[PDB]
Amino acid sequence: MPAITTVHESLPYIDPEPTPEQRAAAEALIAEERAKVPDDPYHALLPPPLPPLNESRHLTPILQNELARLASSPDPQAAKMDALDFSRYEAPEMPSIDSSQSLEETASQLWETLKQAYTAQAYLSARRAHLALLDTHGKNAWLIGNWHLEGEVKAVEKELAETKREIDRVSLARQGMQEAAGAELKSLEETWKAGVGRVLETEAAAEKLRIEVLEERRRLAEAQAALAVGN
Amino acid sequence: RASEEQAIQRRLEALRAEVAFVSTRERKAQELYRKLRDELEELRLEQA
Amino acid sequence: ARVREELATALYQHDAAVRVIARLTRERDEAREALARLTVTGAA
Amino acid sequence: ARVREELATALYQHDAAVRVIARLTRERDEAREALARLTVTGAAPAA
Repeated sequence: MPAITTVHESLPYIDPEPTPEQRAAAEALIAEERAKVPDDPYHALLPPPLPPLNESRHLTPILQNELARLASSPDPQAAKMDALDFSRYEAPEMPSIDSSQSLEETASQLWETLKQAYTAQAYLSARRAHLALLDTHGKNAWLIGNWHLEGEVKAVEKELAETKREIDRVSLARQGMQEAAGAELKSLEETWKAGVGRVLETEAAAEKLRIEVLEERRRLAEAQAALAVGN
Repeated sequence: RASEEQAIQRRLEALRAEVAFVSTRERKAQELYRKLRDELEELRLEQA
Repeated sequence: ARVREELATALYQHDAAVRVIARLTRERDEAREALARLTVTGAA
Repeated sequence: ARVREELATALYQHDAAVRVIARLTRERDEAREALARLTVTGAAPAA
């Protein structure tokens, strides 16, 4: 869940669309006050940092060793595992029995060839048994596995559809409420501008009438001065 | 959305206060107009 | 998941802040231009 | 790690943005309240 409580006066469904030129001016300015404002690395709104691998109770030392190996590998995507002896798993050839080879050594390497042949025989027999089992009872298992997998697909699909319906609901309801508020603010802003213009014109006309009433005040003052001089 | 709800609210009080002050100052402008008009009519009465 | 949702919140609130920056810039430009025009003219 | 670094970058950008928002908020309040009380002085002609 988000933890930011900073409130902007941004109402996108009713505010006019910002043009790209003064938009780019806005990121340019935000960048320059970001340059002058120092960055806080220990800000409380920042989540705690990712702990390193060594002190974590999760990863075993084998896992840090493998992570270090794959990190030291220059191409992590092409990093591969030390493969087993598939050359030894392959079918054996007839060994070359040398005449100068001793009987014990020849018997020992024939024994090793026999070991490999018997291991391959048992492996191939198990493979054939599993192949026959898959022939006789594999199609229904494949069907039920695909059916379960597409059932999980349906579950994820209905979850995403429910979230999208939540988004659609929120967007439409706030379109309505924002539009009502935007009509209100548009009315108040136009009324404020018209009132400013009207009061400026009003005080201009009142200042002009103040000029004539001061003219008549001076006229009465001059008349009183003339009457006092003549009397 | 919660943030925008509070933003809309505070924008209503801000703009309502601004337009109310402008209209009150307009009313004071008409009061000043009435006072100066009464003074002008009084000077018309004194001259005539 | 936590870092992704906080990043999405930060991105959306940053775009909101940019929109408020734009709206206040238009407000300041209109107010200052009107004040300059009125102080130049005088006789409205 | 990369998305965490981008989160820190966006946090710094948003903090700078909200400080500029606060400064421009006082600027708009000053300009709008000044223009709202802009009276009309006596437009005396240049004698």
